[PDB]
Amino acid sequence: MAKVEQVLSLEPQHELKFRGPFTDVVTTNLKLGNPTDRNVCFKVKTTVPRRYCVRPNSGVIDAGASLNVSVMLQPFDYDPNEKSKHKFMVQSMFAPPDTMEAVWKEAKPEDLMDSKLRCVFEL
Amino acid sequence: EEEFFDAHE
Ligand SMILES: [Zn+2]
Ligand SMILES: [Zn+2]
Ligand SMILES: [Zn+2]
Repeated sequence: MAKVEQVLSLEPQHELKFRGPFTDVVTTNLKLGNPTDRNVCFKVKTTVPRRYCVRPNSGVIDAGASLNVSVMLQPFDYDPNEKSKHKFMVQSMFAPPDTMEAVWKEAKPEDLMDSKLRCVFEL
Repeated sequence: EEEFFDAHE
């Protein structure tokens, strides 16, 4: 089974950029838009869970609405010469009527819509 | 390959 195109709109679309210094937390924004007539459930995933704090990391976007997801890069030891293998992904699914975690649990993979972003470190 | 995990809060 093939996966369906992403329903949400993403800003940025492909790239999450983090500019140093990395002494303090570096927050970058990921705006998710729901331009549809139905509420859309979303979950944020990443290849480096312990390096970030994502607020919110999941939830529901109302119809015709937009959410600012704060991707927070925790302070670390930056090596300019190392390439950030860090990636993110937004999974989405249509919220069933009159409705959570029980929904995600029984969601088959083609029911999920994926969008991947790559993390870029500068300075 | 590069497995994705649920992001932490
Ligand atoms: Zn945090
Ligand atoms: Zn946190
Ligand atoms: Zn985890």
